[PDB]
Amino acid sequence: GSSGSSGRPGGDAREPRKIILHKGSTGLGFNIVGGEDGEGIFVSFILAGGPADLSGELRRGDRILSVNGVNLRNATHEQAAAALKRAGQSVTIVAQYRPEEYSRFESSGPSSG
Repeated sequence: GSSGSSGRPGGDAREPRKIILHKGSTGLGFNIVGGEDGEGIFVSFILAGGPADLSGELRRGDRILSVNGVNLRNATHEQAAAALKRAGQSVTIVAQYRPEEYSRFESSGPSSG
């Protein structure tokens, strides 16, 4: 004998969440990084005015987990992209605001073109 009722939303935007972005044209309005020893994907930037921004969900620094329904937990950069090229209009980008990780990318090392 037991039961439960609905629950109101709180905060703590740390865990992974859903970010349904409607491909406007250029893309979802957000970049992606990673693809090294499956370290994990992470947003590099978020277009201003895009769906990733407008939606008011996706944010720079987030850690892309899956796209639509693909486990990119340990996928390369391309793959993480191919998942966006294989998507469509309504792409579900499940990322988790994790700046602690992206930090690595934030620092960024050398790069003599």
